[PDB]
Amino acid sequence: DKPQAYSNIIPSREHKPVYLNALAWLIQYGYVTQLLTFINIRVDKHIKMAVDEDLEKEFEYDDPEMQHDYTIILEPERATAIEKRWLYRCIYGQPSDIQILFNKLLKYFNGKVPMELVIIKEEISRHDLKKLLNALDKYLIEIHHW
Amino acid sequence: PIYQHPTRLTYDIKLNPFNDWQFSTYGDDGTLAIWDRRKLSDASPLLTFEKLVGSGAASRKYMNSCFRWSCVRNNEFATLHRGDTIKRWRLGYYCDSNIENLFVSSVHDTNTMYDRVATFDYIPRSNNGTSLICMRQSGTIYRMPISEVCSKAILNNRNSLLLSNFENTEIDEIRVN
Amino acid sequence: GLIKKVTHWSYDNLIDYLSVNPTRDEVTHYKVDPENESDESIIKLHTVKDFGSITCLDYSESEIGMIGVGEKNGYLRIFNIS
Amino acid sequence: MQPFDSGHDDLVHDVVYDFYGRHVATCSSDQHIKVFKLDKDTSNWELSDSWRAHDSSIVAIDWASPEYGRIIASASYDKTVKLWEEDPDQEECSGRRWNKLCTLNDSKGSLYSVKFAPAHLGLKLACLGNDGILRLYDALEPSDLRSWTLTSEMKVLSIPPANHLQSDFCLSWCPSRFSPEKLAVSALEQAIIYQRGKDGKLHVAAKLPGHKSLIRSISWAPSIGRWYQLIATGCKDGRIRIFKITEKAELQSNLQVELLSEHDDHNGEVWSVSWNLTGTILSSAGDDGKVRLWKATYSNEFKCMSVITA
Repeated sequence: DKPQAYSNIIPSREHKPVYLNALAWLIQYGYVTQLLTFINIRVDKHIKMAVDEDLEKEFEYDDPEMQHDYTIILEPERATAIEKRWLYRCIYGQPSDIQILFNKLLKYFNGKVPMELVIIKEEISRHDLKKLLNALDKYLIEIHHW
Repeated sequence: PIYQHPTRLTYDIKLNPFNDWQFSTYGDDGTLAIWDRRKLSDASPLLTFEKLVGSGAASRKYMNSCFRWSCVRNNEFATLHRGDTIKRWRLGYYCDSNIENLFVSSVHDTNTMYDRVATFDYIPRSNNGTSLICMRQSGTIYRMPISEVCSKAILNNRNSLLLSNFENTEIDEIRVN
Repeated sequence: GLIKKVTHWSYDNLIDYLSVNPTRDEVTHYKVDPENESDESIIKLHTVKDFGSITCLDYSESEIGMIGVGEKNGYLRIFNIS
Repeated sequence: MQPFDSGHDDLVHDVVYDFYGRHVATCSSDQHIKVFKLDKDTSNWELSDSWRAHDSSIVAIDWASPEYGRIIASASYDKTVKLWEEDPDQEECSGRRWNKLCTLNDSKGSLYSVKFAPAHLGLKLACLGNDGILRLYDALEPSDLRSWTLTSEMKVLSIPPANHLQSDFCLSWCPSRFSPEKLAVSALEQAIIYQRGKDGKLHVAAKLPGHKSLIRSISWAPSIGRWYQLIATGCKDGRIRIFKITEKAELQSNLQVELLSEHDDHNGEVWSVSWNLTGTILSSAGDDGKVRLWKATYSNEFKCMSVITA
């Protein structure tokens, strides 16, 4: 099936330590690896038009919705002024906790750092990360490999 | 059906709010046409404007209405051109004697406050005023006024200036005292 | 993008407006005060999302709030806002 | 800028003063003519009479000379010119204060401008509509002013303008009794000065050049005694062209046209241009919402002055 969490194979909590021992046996023999989550940041035409409107603050007869002008910002750390405006307009209406978690995790959104290491290093939880994945779906590229 | 008039200008029927007999369609090439239902019932269009509105009516399903009838006064309509200017076409009429034959009397051009406007609509105000709520290509909605342009500034033998507007009824006077 | 002026819904001097985003996804109900030229006169009331691709829109004059929204997939949605 | 509400239900098109300056007549798209008077005691514009005139939007009205009575002509889009004489034995604000005189049905086109001739040429009249035909009507019968006979019928345009294209036509007489009869006639983008020749027929005398777009208004400056005639022109461009006309086959005297000045201050379309009594103040209205007054200082070149926004 589609690769889900390991807890969906364990029937009960009494079987949990022996199933984790089975998982350790599988990993120690090279049978089973981990499927890590990698995140890259993507910007569509609406964010670009909003950034152009903000820049102006300081075809046309039709509106096709299947002709997006997308763009993938490969390394958001070394982004330019317009691209950092694209990143900071990706978070516009989100609450303050999402703003803080986006600010603390912006430099790791390059498609190379697995999110398990981001969870360990940045002392965040999985519910916060799944909140940020659900609240930002069309802007975040999801990359899954070992 | 009461009548079936064959024409290729059959897109975006808009009834005139001041006269139900007059409606207005356009076509795939952008040819706007103001019609009369009595002429079709009995059959030419009452007016026709070659390449006035956007094209691709048959190919594209998601089209911005760049033409609105005037809900502030009769014999007027506004068109959106290139997302920058709005042309308020004022029409004149004459009856060859009940059906009024239309012709274009004056066109007034108003520059938009912001560019890249896709669609717009009227906001009626008091004293026959006009404001235009406009939606940009990025989805931003803003409000823009229509300026009071003086139509006639006649002087006098007493050096008195009389000003007439293109929008409202009242007449301004600058006396000499 | 569609802007549709709505009459016979407000008993006050305000004029109701209906809007569709250029991506054809949401229906926003507005209320524009006619006598104030500021950008804050356009009051956002409610936004009804979860539309596929809106091809047409119409409203009912007699009953306040009743808005029909058509779609390219084939489903007409009749709903209420006010 | 004290405003007074005229009371029309639609767009007021043409407002004209009379000779004495104490009466204004306003025509509008509500098919009504309203005559207002200025009381010497109240010092406010009060309505004298309002009556329905035409079956379409009245777009041009003009007063006659006061030595011929109280006559108001009226041009509308229903291809008619109606003449209105005032009988003073009627009540004000009743609709019967101004009596109809004639209907000039000769025009096969919606008329745009009507101007009465100067009083030394008789009780003449001018017409110009969307058919390119300039028509002159004379009141040759002195007993009744109801038989206005067509005298001259020119052809300014070769073909009438199309149904969907906008057009503008303006007229301006020469108010000088010491010069031959002239008539500044504006086509779509052509400005023509006519003359009455020795054969009794109008002839093309001079053409004002330039005018890259539609001409909205033509105003001849009043002949105060200077040796040069001045014509002001408002165009669909931002140009206020002032022409200096100096006068010296089958014409009484030839005449030359020199473009004195050309101003782009309006950044729009100069909708109306008008002169003073002495031809010293030029009032121009444009799409910038501004009414500009113009005067000639230190030379013949016209310079701007007070700008009135609306």
